[PDB]
Amino acid sequence: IQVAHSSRLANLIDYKLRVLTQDGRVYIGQLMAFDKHMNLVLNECIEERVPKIKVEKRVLGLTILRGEQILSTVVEDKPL
Amino acid sequence: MVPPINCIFNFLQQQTPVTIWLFEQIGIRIKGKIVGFDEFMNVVIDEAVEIPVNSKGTPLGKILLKGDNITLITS
Amino acid sequence: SQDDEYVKDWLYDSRPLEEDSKKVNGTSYKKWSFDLPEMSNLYRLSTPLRDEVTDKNYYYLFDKKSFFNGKALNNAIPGGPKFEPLYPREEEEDYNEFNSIDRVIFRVPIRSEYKVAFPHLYNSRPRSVRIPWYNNPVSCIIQNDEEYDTPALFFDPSLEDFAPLLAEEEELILPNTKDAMSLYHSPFPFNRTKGKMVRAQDVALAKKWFLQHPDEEYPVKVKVSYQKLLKNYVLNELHPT
Amino acid sequence: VSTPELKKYMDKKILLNINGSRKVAGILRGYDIFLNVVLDDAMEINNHQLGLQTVIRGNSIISLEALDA
Amino acid sequence: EHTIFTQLKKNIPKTRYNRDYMLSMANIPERIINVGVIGPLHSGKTSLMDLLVIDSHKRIPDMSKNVELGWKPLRYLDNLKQEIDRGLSIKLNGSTLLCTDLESKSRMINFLDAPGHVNFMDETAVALAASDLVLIVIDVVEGVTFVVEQLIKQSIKNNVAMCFVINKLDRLILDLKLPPMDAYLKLNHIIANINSFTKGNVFSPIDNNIIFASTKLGFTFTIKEFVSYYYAHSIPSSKIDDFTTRLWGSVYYHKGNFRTKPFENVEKYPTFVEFILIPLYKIFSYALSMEKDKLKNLLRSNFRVNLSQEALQYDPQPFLKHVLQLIFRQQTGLVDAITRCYQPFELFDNKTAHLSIPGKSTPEGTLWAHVLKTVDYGGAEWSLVRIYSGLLKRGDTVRILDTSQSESRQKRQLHDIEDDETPSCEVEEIGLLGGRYVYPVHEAHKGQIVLIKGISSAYIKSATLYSVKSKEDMKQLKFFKPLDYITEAVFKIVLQPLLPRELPKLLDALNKISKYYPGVIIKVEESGEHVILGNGELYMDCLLYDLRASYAKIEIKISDPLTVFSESCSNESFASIPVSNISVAAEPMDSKMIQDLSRPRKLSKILRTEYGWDSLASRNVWSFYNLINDTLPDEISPELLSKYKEQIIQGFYWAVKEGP
Amino acid sequence: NGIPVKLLNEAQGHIVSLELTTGATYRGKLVESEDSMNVQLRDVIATEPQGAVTHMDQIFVRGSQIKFIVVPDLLKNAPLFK
RNA sequence: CAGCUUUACAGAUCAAUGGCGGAGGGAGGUCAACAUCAAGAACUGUGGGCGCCUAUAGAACUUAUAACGAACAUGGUUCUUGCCUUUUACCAGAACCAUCCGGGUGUUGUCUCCAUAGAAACAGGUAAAGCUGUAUUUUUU
Ligand SMILES: Nc1nc2c(ncn2[C@@H]2O[C@H](COP(=O)(O)OP(=O)(O)OP(=O)(O)O)[C@@H](O)[C@H]2O)c(=O)[nH]1
Repeated sequence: IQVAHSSRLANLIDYKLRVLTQDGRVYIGQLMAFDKHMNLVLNECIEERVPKIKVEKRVLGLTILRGEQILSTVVEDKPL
Repeated sequence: MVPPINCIFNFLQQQTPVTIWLFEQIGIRIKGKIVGFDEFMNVVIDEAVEIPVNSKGTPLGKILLKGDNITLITS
Repeated sequence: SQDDEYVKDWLYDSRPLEEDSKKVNGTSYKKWSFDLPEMSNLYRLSTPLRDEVTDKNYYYLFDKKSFFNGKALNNAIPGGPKFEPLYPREEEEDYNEFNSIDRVIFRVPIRSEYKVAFPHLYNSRPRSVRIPWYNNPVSCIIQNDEEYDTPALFFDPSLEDFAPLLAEEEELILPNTKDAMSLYHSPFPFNRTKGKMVRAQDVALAKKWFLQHPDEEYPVKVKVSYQKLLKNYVLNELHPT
Repeated sequence: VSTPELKKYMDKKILLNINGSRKVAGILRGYDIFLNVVLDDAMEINNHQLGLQTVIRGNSIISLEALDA
Repeated sequence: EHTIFTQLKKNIPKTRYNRDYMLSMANIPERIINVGVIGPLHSGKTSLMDLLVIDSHKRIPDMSKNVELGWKPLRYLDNLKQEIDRGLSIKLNGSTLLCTDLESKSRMINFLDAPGHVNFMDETAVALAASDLVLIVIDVVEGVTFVVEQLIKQSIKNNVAMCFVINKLDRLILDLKLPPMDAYLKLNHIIANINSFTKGNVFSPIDNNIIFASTKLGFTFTIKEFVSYYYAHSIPSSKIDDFTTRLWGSVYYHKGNFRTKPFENVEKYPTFVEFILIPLYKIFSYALSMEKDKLKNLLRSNFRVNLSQEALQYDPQPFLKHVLQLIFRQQTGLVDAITRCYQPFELFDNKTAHLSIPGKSTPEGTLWAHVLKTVDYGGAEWSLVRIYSGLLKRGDTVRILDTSQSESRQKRQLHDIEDDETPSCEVEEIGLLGGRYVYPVHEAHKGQIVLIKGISSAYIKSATLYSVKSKEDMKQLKFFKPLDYITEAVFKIVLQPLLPRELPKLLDALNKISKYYPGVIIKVEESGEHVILGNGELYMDCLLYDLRASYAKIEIKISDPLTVFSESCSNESFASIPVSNISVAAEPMDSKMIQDLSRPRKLSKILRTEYGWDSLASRNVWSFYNLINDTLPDEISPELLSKYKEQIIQGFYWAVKEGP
Repeated sequence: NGIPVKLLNEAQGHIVSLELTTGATYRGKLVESEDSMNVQLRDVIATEPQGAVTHMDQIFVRGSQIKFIVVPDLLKNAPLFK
């Protein structure tokens, strides 16, 4: 995985982002929009859930992820 | 319309039997009479009694139950 | 120096505005852009010639369109011009049951004023008749006694560490603003403050007067002349070369 | 800032889904900006009733499904 | 080619929002607003519409340089040669615009810029019928004329959200040169007048129903919008609504951090004047007058807006307009206001009921749509239809009923309470009336207006089209009543063609006129003389022009403008005179009663009693139309010959139509 | 103001999906939202973590207990973004 | 008084990546040459789908009481008129047409008058300009 040395979250808009959540699920998708309270809009979102063995996958689409439930956000890939 | 604050006030005025349910805790309940009122749901409640839920009674004195951990009010 | 402060230096020069300035394109003298006060001064100066009615509704049945309609219908608006009729008056009704004096009623006299106003209605068999305008009224009051924002001619109605926007302005109406306002409502020549240059030939200072309704208590000859001028104008307008 | 628009649900029986997989029932009487419900008391989910009139706190509410359409 | 015009091809003005999104939105109801903008003559509704269109779109071909600059108005929706050349909006040529609110989210809006002039009030009526909200635009100067009042009344009658637009502030700012305080006072007065004419709902600039517009200079604003733009930086989020509320109603600032209802001695003017009107005035004066650099600096500072280097060299009025645009951003405030006004969608049902009858809702069972007005939008006939429920697909086989055959149908239904499909048509092509272009679409969904091509030929004026799949469904259905074109027509122009040879052509033209101009009765009399009963002079003239140029191109004779007279009686009938190969009396009704009429037997009787305090027997006997018909002899209650009098009453109708 | 909130508001009308902290997914016509994500829906299904579906008419949901909201792909196209 | 983006700055290792790059004028002439300015409200290409749709885009000028002119002449042709009786020279209207006096826009080319730099961002400072900010139930206590 490769990515530019970014300064802020707003500066890396429309990059393919992995997003970890408190329940255990991993939402991968392109960051369309952000919030003051870390709510993320994701372009072509895919939920990856790991039950207690192997990654179970679910395609979503346009999604509004709330900030409360997010643990952290990793850059999966660049735009396009 | 009857607001929650108004209801609380009414209850206070009455001094009738009240049964409070605790937040994030199913097995335990409280039963007393509302004495106090605050800007939040926090209220002081004399003659309180702890109750284990039927999935009877236990000894308990005078208490102020904090607003954050309330679930139910009734009076 | 007091009234005509800005214009005096250049007004009477061969090239009306100097070469090598920011007010005209340059020595080619093809375009001009003016500041406000100079423009205002010019307007003030031109009071004799530019004497135009700022009210657009004034020209009711003195429109080019109206004139054209009149010409078509062989119907003189009494003030305005008259022409040879487009169509020869083929008086061949033959006493038919339509438009008879047995049939119709004469409460209204159906003046030829009304013909050019609703051509397609009041006139029967209209031909090559253009459509006229049908307008709003112009409440526009200009102060002649050197005063600022006053309800003069009309009547009154019956009944956190910050300030409003444009605070520290200290004055609603700037000293030049009355003039600006006046300019605003005035017609084409002065309305603007930038333009392409027309030839001295291509300016018309007489035109405006003859377009207007003639000033009353003039002699017959003058009226006739005015009419002639109008006719000349109208014909030119009509046939676009 | 904005009031919860529950004027459609006024004087209707609502299944209030609350914290810890619990449930409450009753007709809706009132509300406020914090989503503290005021409702006439009914049974807790076989089934058994407590109280006459009840006032539920906002934080505890998971959902409130309308029984009456 | 054509002289009376539309776009005629798919090089349409491209739009800042994408049209696909709009189409999608139109699928779902609750996210469609039929606005139908209305007012008096030259209030500037059309100007407003044009502005809106401009805001929506990228680069429009019709909009020249001059119009762009500001100079000439882009009168967009008066696309007809006549409506151009004449200066009047004459026909309903509205728009379908995805318009955003203060809440960034966006909704599709079927505007309809009606005529202002009082002889095309049929058009206005049609618009009202179509539209669920109605923007009542008013000339600030002219104020609330009688016309405005009438419009308001009409709106009230046919249940609609009245979101006002007080238009032409420029006139008071600059033309009149009213002081800011004076202007404010004037505005207040206008508002008061509006309120008075209205029954109950109190309109003010707070609550976002009044909208302050100057559509030549190119800005509309509700105070809320203004606040959002320019009193967010200073004032925190808690008290913004509060601040807005404070602004208008005779409160002051007190040179101090909180406002006070009393008058204060140090400061002069109210909050509205201080926080809005004064600012506007300043903007105006500076634009006209101030040194340009200074103005630019101010803009940079206060409004946070930059003038382009090109825009500095502009001419005065244009410059001013530009400045206004920069300040008052692309008109979303108006949209927001509209939305606020039409946040109740419970009115919709009421409106529907008014249109037709107290209805039992049956959405899934069938599609139905009020065909409102026929139109010659793009030369070819379209039909302006509001799909009320269901979805109207392209190439669908659809039953239609002209409102002529509505009452009869209803009666039949009642009586009933076999498949009798009387006429029907196929939908050729559906399109959105987008001012000068018809953007074409395949579907057409509930609560939106559209142009449909196939319908026109069935009906004459105002149809109801529907596509049922059952007997029960049919029973459930109702049929829109004929549009009460508020202005009744009494301007009688008689025709004859000058060449009898082309009488068919003339007839065709007449038919077309009837279809298009709804406020047009066309009596074909016995003498071979066609008669047009138009609304007024100007309207009549327009109609003639349309006929004698566009829908015929024929030499046509025309009478002096007469009126429809109507026979009556002053005193009561004295002689009891029968007729043979019946004896009926005559007496005038009560003036008040007549007026009431102009604006179940027991119930009827009661009503009569309430009205005139007549005898009960008379009431019982009564059964009227168009006026009054009783059956009050002695032996009729015993007799069965006089009983069953519907047929008899039919005869009377003829008499009423054609008097002595 | 919150752009996700705005998006949600825009989605009003559409068949949105909606999961909670409890993990109980809903899918239906969005009716109304607020600054805090106080959603309402119509004609809505309700599936638990187990998988057993349960249909229901009118549901209101509180933003705190909401996990994430799936909007249809149409609102990706336009127009509140830019 | 925080944050990021740009200039004005040293001395850098200078990779990394961007952006200003085959980096080199500006103002104008009563100076040219060409193009083009009345048409389905009307523009031009580009591929793709196959003379037409769908995306790309571009677009200087002129236009709605419709025009390059907020300006107005003269011809020619027919037809009708008028003074008239021969014609020119005329009257005044119509329909086509032309001529002319002008106008833009764009592209070059020139003529004149003023002028002259071939490389700067990164770690972050110093200074100044653009926007955002001011723990008790729904986000982060
Ligand atoms: N002073 C001023 N004039 C305006 C304003 N808006 C429009 N006008 C002018 O006044 C007239 C009104 O504009 P229109 O759009 O033609 O009026 P309208 O709404 O079409 O009126 P209808 O033809 O009856 O529909 C036009 O001549 C405009 O130039 C305004 O805000 N201020």
